Amino acid sequence: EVQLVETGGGLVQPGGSLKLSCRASGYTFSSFAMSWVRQAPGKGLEWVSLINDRGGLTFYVDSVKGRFTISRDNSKNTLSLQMHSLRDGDTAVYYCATGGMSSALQSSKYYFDFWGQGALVTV
Amino acid sequence: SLGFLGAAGSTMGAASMTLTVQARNLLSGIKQLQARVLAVEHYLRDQQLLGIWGCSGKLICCTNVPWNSSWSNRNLSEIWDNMTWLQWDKEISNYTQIIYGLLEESQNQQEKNEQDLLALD
Amino acid sequence: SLGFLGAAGSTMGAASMTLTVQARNLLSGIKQLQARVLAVEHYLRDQQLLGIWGCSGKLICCTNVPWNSSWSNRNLSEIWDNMTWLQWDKEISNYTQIIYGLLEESQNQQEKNEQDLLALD
Amino acid sequence: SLGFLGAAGSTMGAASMTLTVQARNLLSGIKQLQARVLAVEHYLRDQQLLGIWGCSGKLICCTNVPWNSSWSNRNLSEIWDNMTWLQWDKEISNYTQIIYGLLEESQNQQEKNEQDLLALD
Amino acid sequence: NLWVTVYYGVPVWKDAETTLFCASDHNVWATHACVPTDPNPQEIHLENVTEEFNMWKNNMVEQMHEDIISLWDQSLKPCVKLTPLCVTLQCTNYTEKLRSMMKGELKNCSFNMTTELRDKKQKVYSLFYRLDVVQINKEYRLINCNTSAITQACPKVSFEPIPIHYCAPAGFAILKCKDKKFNGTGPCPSVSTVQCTHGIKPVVSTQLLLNGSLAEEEVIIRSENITNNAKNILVQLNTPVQINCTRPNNNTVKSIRIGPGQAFYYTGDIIGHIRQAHCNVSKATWNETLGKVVKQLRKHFGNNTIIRFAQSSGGDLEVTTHSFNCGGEFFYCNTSGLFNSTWISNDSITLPCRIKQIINMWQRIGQAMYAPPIQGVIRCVSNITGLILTRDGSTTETFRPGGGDMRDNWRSELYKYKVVKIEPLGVAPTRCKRRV
Amino acid sequence: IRSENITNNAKNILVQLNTPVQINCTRPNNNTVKSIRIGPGQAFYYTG
Amino acid sequence: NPQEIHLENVTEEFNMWKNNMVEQMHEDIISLWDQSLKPCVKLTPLCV
Ligand SMILES: *[C@@H]1O[C@H](CO)[C@@H](O[C@@H]2O[C@H](CO)[C@@H](O[C@@H]3O[C@H](CO[C@H]4O[C@H](CO)[C@@H](O)[C@H](O)[C@@H]4O)[C@@H](O)[C@H](O[C@H]4O[C@H](CO)[C@@H](O)[C@H](O)[C@@H]4O[C@H]4O[C@H](CO)[C@@H](O)[C@H](O)[C@@H]4O)[C@@H]3O)[C@H](O)[C@H]2NC(C)=O)[C@H](O)[C@H]1NC(C)=O
Ligand SMILES: *[C@@H]1O[C@H](CO)[C@@H](O[C@@H]2O[C@H](CO)[C@@H](O[C@@H]3O[C@H](CO)[C@@H](O)[C@H](O[C@H]4O[C@H](CO)[C@@H](O)[C@H](O)[C@@H]4O)[C@@H]3O)[C@H](O)[C@H]2NC(C)=O)[C@H](O)[C@H]1NC(C)=O
Ligand SMILES: *[C@@H]1O[C@H](CO)[C@@H](O[C@@H]2O[C@H](CO)[C@@H](O)[C@H](O)[C@H]2NC(C)=O)[C@H](O)[C@H]1NC(C)=O
Ligand SMILES: *[C@@H]1O[C@H](CO)[C@@H](O)[C@H](O)[C@H]1NC(C)=O
Ligand SMILES: *[C@@H]1O[C@H](CO)[C@@H](O)[C@H](O)[C@H]1NC(C)=O
Ligand SMILES: *[C@@H]1O[C@H](CO)[C@@H](O)[C@H](O)[C@H]1NC(C)=O
Ligand SMILES: *[C@@H]1O[C@H](CO)[C@@H](O)[C@H](O)[C@H]1NC(C)=O
Ligand SMILES: *[C@@H]1O[C@H](CO)[C@@H](O)[C@H](O)[C@H]1NC(C)=O
Ligand SMILES: *[C@@H]1O[C@H](CO)[C@@H](O)[C@H](O)[C@H]1NC(C)=O
Ligand SMILES: *[C@@H]1O[C@H](CO)[C@@H](O)[C@H](O)[C@H]1NC(C)=O
Ligand SMILES: *[C@@H]1O[C@H](CO)[C@@H](O)[C@H](O)[C@H]1NC(C)=O
Ligand SMILES: *[C@@H]1O[C@H](CO)[C@@H](O)[C@H](O)[C@H]1NC(C)=O
Ligand SMILES: *[C@@H]1O[C@H](CO)[C@@H](O)[C@H](O)[C@H]1NC(C)=O
Ligand SMILES: *[C@@H]1O[C@H](CO)[C@@H](O)[C@H](O)[C@H]1NC(C)=O
Ligand SMILES: *[C@@H]1O[C@H](CO)[C@@H](O)[C@H](O)[C@H]1NC(C)=O
Ligand SMILES: *[C@@H]1O[C@H](CO)[C@@H](O)[C@H](O)[C@H]1NC(C)=O
Ligand SMILES: *[C@@H]1O[C@H](CO)[C@@H](O)[C@H](O)[C@H]1NC(C)=O
Ligand SMILES: *[C@@H]1O[C@H](CO)[C@@H](O)[C@H](O)[C@H]1NC(C)=O
Ligand SMILES: *[C@@H]1O[C@H](CO)[C@@H](O)[C@H](O)[C@H]1NC(C)=O
Ligand SMILES: *[C@@H]1O[C@H](CO)[C@@H](O)[C@H](O)[C@H]1NC(C)=O
Ligand SMILES: *[C@@H]1O[C@H](CO)[C@@H](O)[C@H](O)[C@H]1NC(C)=O
Ligand SMILES: *[C@@H]1O[C@H](CO)[C@@H](O)[C@H](O)[C@H]1NC(C)=O
Ligand SMILES: *[C@@H]1O[C@H](CO)[C@@H](O)[C@H](O)[C@H]1NC(C)=O
Ligand SMILES: *[C@@H]1O[C@H](CO)[C@@H](O)[C@H](O)[C@H]1NC(C)=O
Repeated sequence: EVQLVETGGGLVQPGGSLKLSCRASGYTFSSFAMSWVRQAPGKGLEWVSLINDRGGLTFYVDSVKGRFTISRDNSKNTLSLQMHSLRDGDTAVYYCATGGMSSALQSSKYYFDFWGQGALVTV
Repeated sequence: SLGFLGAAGSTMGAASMTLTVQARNLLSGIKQLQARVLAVEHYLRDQQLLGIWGCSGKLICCTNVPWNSSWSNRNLSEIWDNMTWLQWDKEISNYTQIIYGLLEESQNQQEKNEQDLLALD
Repeated sequence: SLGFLGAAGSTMGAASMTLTVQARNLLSGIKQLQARVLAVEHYLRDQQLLGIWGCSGKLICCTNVPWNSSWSNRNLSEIWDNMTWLQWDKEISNYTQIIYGLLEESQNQQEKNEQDLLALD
Repeated sequence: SLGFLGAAGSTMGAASMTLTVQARNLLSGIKQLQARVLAVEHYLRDQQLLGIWGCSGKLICCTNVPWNSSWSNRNLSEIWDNMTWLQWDKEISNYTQIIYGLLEESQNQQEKNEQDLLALD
Repeated sequence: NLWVTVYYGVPVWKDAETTLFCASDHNVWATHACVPTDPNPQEIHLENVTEEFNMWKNNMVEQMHEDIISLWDQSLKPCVKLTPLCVTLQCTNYTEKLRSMMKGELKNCSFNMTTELRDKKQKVYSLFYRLDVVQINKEYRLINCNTSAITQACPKVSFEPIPIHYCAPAGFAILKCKDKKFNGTGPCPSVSTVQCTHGIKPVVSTQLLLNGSLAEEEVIIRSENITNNAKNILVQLNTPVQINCTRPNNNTVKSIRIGPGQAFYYTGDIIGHIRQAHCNVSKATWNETLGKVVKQLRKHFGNNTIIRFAQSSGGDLEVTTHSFNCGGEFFYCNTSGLFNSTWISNDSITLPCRIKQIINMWQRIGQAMYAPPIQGVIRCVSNITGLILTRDGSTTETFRPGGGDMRDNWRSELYKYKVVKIEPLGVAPTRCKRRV
Repeated sequence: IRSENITNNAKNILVQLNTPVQINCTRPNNNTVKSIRIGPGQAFYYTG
Repeated sequence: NPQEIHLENVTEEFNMWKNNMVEQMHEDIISLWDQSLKPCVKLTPLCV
């Protein structure tokens, strides 16, 4: 029942700015924390960013801490990642997923229970 | 020291150096009891309000609510050097409750956010 | 906003979003003065209790006392999503003083520990 | 536990471990009301004084004001192990207001310093 | 795994008994001492709160009782004390030619009354109701001389029952049941929170409840037990029954000074014919009212039975008759025309009413009030909104008018409210650990 | 024996005993009491 | 040792005709006066 659909650009020259938006359905969007996980075509999975359910708190992997912004709009059920600088090493398939955190009064997560199809971003 | 309210005619910047003078003087048969009880209620209402905003232990409490300009379009020199607190209180009267509401909302998010940050092993 | 006690029938999680509303309504001849003084004494006794626990400026305060299961063996979903605060109050009533005692002891240890750390050059 | 004031004859060090016992006991027809109000006024004046010093939430609060020796030339063991708090209060009575004045100035400077540090982008 | 988290501002409460303060937007009830009301009061519906109410253990009724007694006594203290009235009276029947029900009522009594100067006396003629004058073996005395002095009510202070609101102090709240079928006790699933109650008119009456507030949908019968016939049964009506009652005599009031600044008021004479005071309740409306009451009683006592209404049993006039204030005058209406029927499985009812000027109110002994006369004809129109019934100690049940414990009238009006103490603190397990 | 001064004869001396001394005291007369009303609700009591 | 603190740059609007200190002073004087006369001989026997 749970679906995550990632829509965004697939090509950007180095130094470009792009946005990826993951729209969720089949569950209460505002009840789950969500994150983005990156996988270069020849590499394994890499965690990139994590956002809370409310959106007040954001965390990033050190490699992108000064260049990527994660935000979510809970009324449209949409999680968006805005990338800046977009240096070559960021060419990869990006996936959005639920999980990775809970808001203190919920059972813990620290795992990604639902994954989207992903989107390939070429730098 | 200028004494109780002695800074009332001074600029807001200069007046900010005497906050403890008025704070001390906020606390320091039916009529006697009603007036002193009333003084206590006013003190506690102000302390409760600071508590809600997360300012319970401070006289100068720096918060996370941005200034919206419409409330007052004066720059920092025009406000802190060329005005007294009485003039400011008159100028900002119509926006006082708006600011207070925003202060409450900001602290609520911070407490919830802190609660979540402390839940990360 | 649902107003004072509007969240009383809501779940424990949802009602946590209205903590400031009830706080405001705790402060806001002989009979009237006794009623006003009693309201002040109850407010101050609760604030003193929070102070002893190190929660003097918070509406939501996290502590270092573990939950001992015997007090309530419900999981977080049952407590926060499927119960109200009135039901919880009743469920945890017999253990409230035990918890309060532990909270006092925890803060005392932290104050001593803090005092020692600040003594290290 | 020794109960309220049971530590009065104990050393200052040992007596520092019972601060919550007395703290609970500062708060817990016209005469009854007036005394209840007076107890509230004394409690609030002491809590307000602690707030001025930045100690609003602590029973043991460390400060940044050095001991001037003239106030008392005893060593730490002479004060904390060989004396009671009653003896200390008598010995330090003449300097109590001096110490309080210094504490107020220290906190005022600290608030300005915090205000300036929070203004560095 | 989980840690104790302290919350302040938790929306919970416990049953409590505290002091309430009056609110109100001369009069016996001191709205001057009371506080002005909120012109736009709030009421907060609790969508999922069910709470247990008990109108019979509600301490708001006991406090209202003490406040009404206190305000009554404070009102009478700054008034003329009629110590000079306990004198020998020489009384004759005012009109020996009456052929009406009023024959024997209204005696023309003469007495040597004091004057402003201590050295002088004046001869005073006045009319007293028969109930106020008792023969001393013609020679008569006032009925109160046997037990107490009389404080004269101030003629400038109205007896109109101006609404009084009870408002809780901060830290406490009042819960309103808002349940159209609530019978006065037990769970109420539609509780809303108010800080203060609606205004309550301190209407003083026995047997029948006047004004106050009507039931929204049907007659509601409230009793502590039902089974125990010694308890009063409070019946709240769905529709009001108008009772049009008057004191038709055009009494002319005269006054004299009885001491320095001490003025005494008395009925001087009556202009025109002497007529009996009375109440008028429509027969059709009352019969419908009783029909509703009988079906609601049958729901508790059983069907296929006989419900009988009968006149009240003997006892003090205040209890055996329908006592009430009208215009400041005190009426004691027979009521037997309203409770004279057996219910088995325009054309009004006229009730005689007695007038009494010496009132021994609140069932107390040692205090008395002289109700001064009112010039002219008195007419009141009021709504009957409830009944106080008792049951005889069986196929047939018999119900009679009851009353005399004034707290039950306030129990009827306060059935919707409960006072609770707010407990803003609580603890709960969370995953949030204080950072050490 | 407690006193503000002892030496000053103008002060009272309060003597606290170690053991009590019983004092058996009576009014042996079998007084029969009458009462009258002296005003409206005002009763006066006297020995009859 | 009463204090008075001069406000060097404060100008304020006064209006002695709406000053509520006067109403309290009046009420207090009336109250003192009546309390003073209350515990005194009341000459009702003099009105002869
Ligand atoms: C403090 O201490 C003092 C002593 O220092 C003490 O005083 C004594 O009080 C008692 C009463 O309690 C007095 O007792 C009376 O004594 C006479 C004489 O009794 C002697 O003679 C008879 C002869 O038969 C002997 O049996 C007896 O042992 C003695 O030798 C009696 O006449 C009195 O009796 C009358 O009063 C009694 C009270 O209850 C009645 O029961 C009794 O029937 C008598 O009265 C009735 O009968 C009479 C018949 O004649 C009739 O006339 C009466 O109207 C009535 O109907 C009584 O016992 C004793 O004398 C006192 N002693 C002294 C030295 O004065 C205090 O009592 C004590 N106080 C306290 C508080 O502790
Ligand atoms: C139940 O409620 C009804 C309606 O509220 C109530 O009946 C009303 O009673 C009052 C007081 O008796 C009536 O108002 C009076 O009407 C006459 C008409 O001439 C006026 O003269 C009165 O004012 C004069 O007298 C007062 C005496 O104190 C003075 O204070 C005043 O300054 C004037 O001199 C006064 O307005 C009112 O008319 C009726 N209402 C109707 C519709 O008849 C009834 O009493 C309540 N039930 C009970 C048991 O009290
Ligand atoms: C009310 O009026 C009726 C008469 O209309 C009185 O009823 C009488 O009561 C006495 C006892 O007091 C009985 O012996 C009579 O048989 C009754 N007569 C009727 C016709 O019912 C009644 O007592 C009156 N009540 C008061 C309090 O005055
Ligand atoms: C009043 O204003 C003058 C300048 O006009 C200034 O020098 C003086 O210090 C001010 N007084 C106070 C108390 O601030
Ligand atoms: C400033 O206030 C106005 C209303 O006075 C409001 O429309 C506007 O959004 C506010 N601006 C911000 C940035 O909050
Ligand atoms: C506040 O609003 C009123 C509305 O009449 C206006 O007259 C007044 O000047 C306003 N004050 C400020 C400081 O904006
Ligand atoms: C009451 O419970 C219902 C159950 O569906 C819920 O939708 C509603 O929000 C609750 N009321 C409040 C005030 O939370
Ligand atoms: C938990 O409670 C039990 C009694 O039910 C007690 O024996 C035990 O010591 C408690 N444990 C802790 C860690 O407080
Ligand atoms: C608390 O103790 C009472 C003692 O009678 C008992 O009835 C009640 O069930 C206890 N409550 C809990 C939640 O253990
Ligand atoms: C009193 O002093 C003695 C000295 O040995 C010590 O043992 C004892 O603990 C002291 N009492 C208290 C209450 O500290
Ligand atoms: C200590 O106090 C004396 C006065 O008793 C003063 O002269 C001296 O400066 C003080 N020392 C310090 C370091 O503040
Ligand atoms: C405090 O001052 C008084 C003044 O008479 C003096 O007697 C006393 O010794 C002083 N105490 C100390 C501890 O300096
Ligand atoms: C007044 O009327 C009553 C009616 O019973 C009668 O008994 C009484 O004797 C009459 N009094 C006089 C003085 O005629
Ligand atoms: C008034 O006093 C006179 C004195 O002679 C007496 O005759 C008369 O009966 C008294 N009047 C009344 C009504 O008692
Ligand atoms: C006086 O009061 C008593 C109280 O019991 C009562 O019995 C008696 O009848 C009263 N006197 C008269 C004349 O009614
Ligand atoms: C009111 O209804 C409750 C419902 O439980 C019942 O227990 C109680 O006996 C009823 N009381 C009356 C007087 O009908
Ligand atoms: C009153 O109610 C109780 C239950 O609370 C019941 O046991 C009792 O029988 C009732 N009274 C009578 C007289 O039956
Ligand atoms: C009472 O008097 C009013 C006056 O308007 C009238 O409309 C009404 O019908 C009367 N009611 C009865 C029961 O007589
Ligand atoms: C009472 O009787 C006397 C007898 O002389 C008469 O003058 C007087 O008018 C009567 N009073 C009234 C009010 O009719
Ligand atoms: C009573 O009679 C007098 C005589 O003039 C008259 O003025 C007054 O209006 C009458 N009152 C009534 C209510 O009829
Ligand atoms: C009687 O009840 C009706 C209900 O609508 C109300 O309008 C009317 O004013 C009431 N009458 C009195 C006299 O209170
Ligand atoms: C009590 O004993 C003390 C011991 O110092 C002595 O000074 C004082 O004079 C004594 N007082 C009396 C009244 O004996
Ligand atoms: C009373 O006591 C004082 C000390 O307070 C002492 O000087 C005086 O000598 C005493 N009285 C006499 C008569 O000695
Ligand atoms: C007082 O003396 C009179 C004189 O006749 C007598 O009747 C009365 O009984 C005496 N009183 C007592 C108490 O003996």
